Amino acid sequence: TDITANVVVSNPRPIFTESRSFKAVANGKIYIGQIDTDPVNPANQIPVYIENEDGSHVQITQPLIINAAGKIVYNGQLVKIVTVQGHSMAIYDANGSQVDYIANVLKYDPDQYSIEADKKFKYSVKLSDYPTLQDAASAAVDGLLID
Amino acid sequence: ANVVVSNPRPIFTESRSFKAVANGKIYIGQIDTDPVNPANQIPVYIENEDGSHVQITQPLIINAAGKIVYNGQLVKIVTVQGHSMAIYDANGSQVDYIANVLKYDPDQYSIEADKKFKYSVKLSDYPTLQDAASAAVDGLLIDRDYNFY
Amino acid sequence: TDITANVVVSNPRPIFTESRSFKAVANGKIYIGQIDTDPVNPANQIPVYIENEDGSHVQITQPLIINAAGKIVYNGQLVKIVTVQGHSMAIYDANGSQVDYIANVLKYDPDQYSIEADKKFKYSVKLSDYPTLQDAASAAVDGLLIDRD
Amino acid sequence: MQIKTKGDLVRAALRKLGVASDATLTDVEPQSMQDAVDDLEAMMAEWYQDGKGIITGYVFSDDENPPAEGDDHGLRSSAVSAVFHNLACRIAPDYALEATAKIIATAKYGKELLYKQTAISRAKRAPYPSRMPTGSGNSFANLNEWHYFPGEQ
Amino acid sequence: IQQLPMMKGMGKDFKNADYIDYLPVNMLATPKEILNSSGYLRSFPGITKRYDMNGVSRGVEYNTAQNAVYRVCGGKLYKGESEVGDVAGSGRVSMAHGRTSQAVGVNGQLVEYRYDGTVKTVSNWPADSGFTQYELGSVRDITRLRGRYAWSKDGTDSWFITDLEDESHPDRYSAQYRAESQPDGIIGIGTWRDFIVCFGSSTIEYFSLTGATTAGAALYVAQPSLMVQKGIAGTYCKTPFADSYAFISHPATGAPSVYIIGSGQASPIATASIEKIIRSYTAEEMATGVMETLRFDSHELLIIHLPRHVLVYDASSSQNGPQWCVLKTGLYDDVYRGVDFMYEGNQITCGDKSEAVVGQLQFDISSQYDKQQEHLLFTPLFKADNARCFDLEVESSTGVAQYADRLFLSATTDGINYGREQMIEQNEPFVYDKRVLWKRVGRIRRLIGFKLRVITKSPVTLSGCQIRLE
Amino acid sequence: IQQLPMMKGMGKDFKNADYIDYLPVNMLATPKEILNSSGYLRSFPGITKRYDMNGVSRGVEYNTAQ
Amino acid sequence: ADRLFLSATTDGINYGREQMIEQNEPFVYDKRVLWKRVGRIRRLIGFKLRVITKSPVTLSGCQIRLE
Repeated sequence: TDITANVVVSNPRPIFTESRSFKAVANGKIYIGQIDTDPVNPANQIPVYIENEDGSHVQITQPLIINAAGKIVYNGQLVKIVTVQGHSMAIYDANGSQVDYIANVLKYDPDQYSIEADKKFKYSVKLSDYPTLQDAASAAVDGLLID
Repeated sequence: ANVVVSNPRPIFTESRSFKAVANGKIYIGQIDTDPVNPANQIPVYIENEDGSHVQITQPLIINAAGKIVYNGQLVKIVTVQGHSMAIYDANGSQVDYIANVLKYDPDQYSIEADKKFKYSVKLSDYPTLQDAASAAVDGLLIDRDYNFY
Repeated sequence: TDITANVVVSNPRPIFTESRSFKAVANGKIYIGQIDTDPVNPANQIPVYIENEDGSHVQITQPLIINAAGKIVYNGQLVKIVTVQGHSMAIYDANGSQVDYIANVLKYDPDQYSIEADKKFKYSVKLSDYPTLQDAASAAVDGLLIDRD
Repeated sequence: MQIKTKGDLVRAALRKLGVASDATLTDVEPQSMQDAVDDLEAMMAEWYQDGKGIITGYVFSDDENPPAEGDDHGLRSSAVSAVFHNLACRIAPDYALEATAKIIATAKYGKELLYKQTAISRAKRAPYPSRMPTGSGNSFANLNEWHYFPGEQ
Repeated sequence: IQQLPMMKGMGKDFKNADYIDYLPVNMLATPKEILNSSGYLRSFPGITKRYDMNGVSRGVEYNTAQNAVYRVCGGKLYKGESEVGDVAGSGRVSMAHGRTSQAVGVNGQLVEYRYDGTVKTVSNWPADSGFTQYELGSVRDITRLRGRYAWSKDGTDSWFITDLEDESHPDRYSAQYRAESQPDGIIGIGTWRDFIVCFGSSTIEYFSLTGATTAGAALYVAQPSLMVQKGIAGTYCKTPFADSYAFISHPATGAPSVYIIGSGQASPIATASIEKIIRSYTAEEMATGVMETLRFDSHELLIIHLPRHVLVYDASSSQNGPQWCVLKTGLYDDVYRGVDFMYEGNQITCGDKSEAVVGQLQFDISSQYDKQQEHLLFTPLFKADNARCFDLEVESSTGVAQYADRLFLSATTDGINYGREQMIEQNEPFVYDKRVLWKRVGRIRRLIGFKLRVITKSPVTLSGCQIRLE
Repeated sequence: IQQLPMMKGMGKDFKNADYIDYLPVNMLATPKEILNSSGYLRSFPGITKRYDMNGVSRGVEYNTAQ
Repeated sequence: ADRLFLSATTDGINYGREQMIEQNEPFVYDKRVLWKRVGRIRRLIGFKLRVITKSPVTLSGCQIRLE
């Protein structure tokens, strides 16, 4: 049959690996800054927030640690480290050697489409969904429709 | 010139080392629950390139590379509801646990949104005006400058 | 809660690995083509651009070259590749075999309900949730609704 | 050891030659890496001579696995300092470069150290000839009717 | 050991594969006979806010009768910091001071202000007086020779004159003059050494006054020995530069290009790549291009404010070929900020084009207002095969910074797109002696060219790039 | 290693055995101080149709008044 | 990928065989255009560089290893 498709199984954690080889950055640092600037100096850095399992954000210091696997570690493995706007990443290696520097990066967060949909669309409860008119008007907000 | 070219295939690795989780098992269970016990899981479905769907047993198998494999070929797995996934190694250890792959539940929220939003469609998404009006209800927008003929 | 925070910090350079084993594909060609077509045939290919620092997009030959690190490489140096979304992908081994073939990369998206939901509704920004008027006006498409704050 | 893979050997050779490293602005195209690793495989095949020649821990790639750069090499830690030096000496004619005398001396030293242990282990003395009597002092092999040595056989 | 010049860098464009050179972005060139090279490259001075005014700059002129700088600067006129009057109209205006009135000339009428405090407008003599009663029209540009003004009618060969005793009426008897070798409108008017230079669409003609001592008999007679035979592209594409005007050619001739007037002919000063940039604009867009002249230290600049380019010509540094430069504000491509430069007192006061503010140039800071700026330098393409470059050492002068700013360098193999960007610090706040170099650059296959991006808000000086080729 | 100029080429004609140089057809000459030589040769620009008119061209003049 | 025809004269009037070398590729910004063997020249030689395209043609600097 052809059932509706909603979500696909995927790995939600990113891995940072060495350039010119297939090794993982052991305990390097990732600096987040503005578009064409140098992320190292404090002036060019932008706020960075953790995204917990439940919707919440905790701000942390800009230099981000990496564990052996190549995933950002913090204390235990940290979730999605969502920032705002388009940043520039300057990944360093353990002994302060520059692995890669990139100017413009922008990747949107795929989770929590419910909030965006609530903030986006227009409310119209219609009439076909509800049996009677009074209960429909009870749950109607800023609009109503007839059969 | 919008999206960066990238590999969309899922690769599953260890948390404390650079390994491929050889011969691991992935369990797709119910939302915000423990998926190991057979009590609370949801059906999983293969989605071929053409679009067919096939039922699949709960213990999804991981190849030596770290990619999900069924029979002898790589596959793409799709579930209808929101799910919580737990990846285990060959020896039975836990690699990672995700309570919510997506924070919301697609099915119940889909029903609620169908109830509480206007069913109007736009022209931009649909190439031709007739095709747009065929599947449009309660309104239409005429977004782009459609050519007459 | 604290802020919108719509941008995730992730790997900015894609990694292509083997299917049967766990090693980066070395000197493996990549072909990009239209939806549900074979990118090997040059008639089905679409333009591929390198985005330099200046923002100028420069087109290059279709077969992209991977290095020993698993990343797309041009003349020995790493580059950022941007193309129009909706491209089939075919990754080929150096020997000439086929590693992976993806008919439509937009299908390998964790949330697919969003694609269907975006089509069948109109967008209306409410002044209630946004703090100030300018913020609501900037992100406003197709009318607004005037509420408190 | 940080030089686990064959690609690490190739990159070490290139760095020693000065062509390219991690701190260089221009880099080498992957087909040249493929050619260099093929040359490494050919050179290692020529020293083994199929068990008769220099013996070192080395595994030749299978072809069932596509990338020969990624798979690990069974080289012991002592042989690494010789193998990539010899590889860098051999790659020099591929470019217009010529190896510095220090690299040549290091390659000589490395090959000598590779073969010295096998040379010690293979220096064995042949048994007694067939027509060689055993004297009357053994008193046991002489009393067991086995008067003469068996032979090389 | 080889030395790489960076005053101008060659390259190619991906659109049609032609060799076009990359001008140094936002950095000037000065020949000074430095330690081991001949000349050093220094960043442009930074802007700092001085006063707050009504709107974006629209005109400027240094009044000589009163030692002060006049500028409309948007909605309403300003003298230095004081207001002294109101002006009407939006756009760009042409100013020409006088010894009794200022004169702004907005819209199509010669509005002239008075030092007394009144405003007057040029109009025909009253019919009751009994004078010749000309037919005036719309005005484009204004000038002043001796004790009288001079303006040009819009779209017509005629340019009028101003009476002596009353400077608000055309004249008593003789004020109608015309250009007229060839049928062409007077795009602009100007004065040069007692000659009223009339800039036509296709020709340039010189008028010299003669002693009339008669009622209405040819006060000005056209001199035909000094005709140039080339026009000007737009109304404001003219400046006093050196002893000539240095216009921009009109589309009526073969192609637009920068020039300089000689004795009786125009000598080009624009390289082919500059004319390629000029041709990128349509005819209508080019007509809105402003030109100026600025001189500080030994420099002599000629700045062209095209809609998307701020090309700058340095006359003193052009020992061997023209030396063009381009300025930009943002980290990405953007038009420069600051329209009108004028020397007031002992400082330079720059205008603005996107904010209602005026600012002054400062030499010890390289930031416009309080935002960092980008500086670029390009090395021309070299063809060396199988070589290996190791010690690329540029020579900077440091010690006037606020933070240890870093430098980005990269290399091209094809001359279009660049490789990885390496970060090297090139300045330290209070260290006067330091080395800026990179120890390994690696093999070059066919050809290579370098880049020296710097992002700072402190003065940047680089002089002499040398690489050990083998 | 010798460098061969291409801006103009010498030759001879078979009619009277005189030395006549061969002009480079359909490509221009530009001096620009290229990587290793001084000058590069670029082809003439190509024509593309813009308007359809009555017939063969017979005159042209850029009116300055309009 | 347009091709280039080159040929040589011994007497300066009539040309020899035409050799075909590609001189342009649609989206390759770095490539070499060269011929590896030209052979002995008896008394004198001159060359020719026929190109037939509908794309811009740029050539700058022809060099030969004389011995």
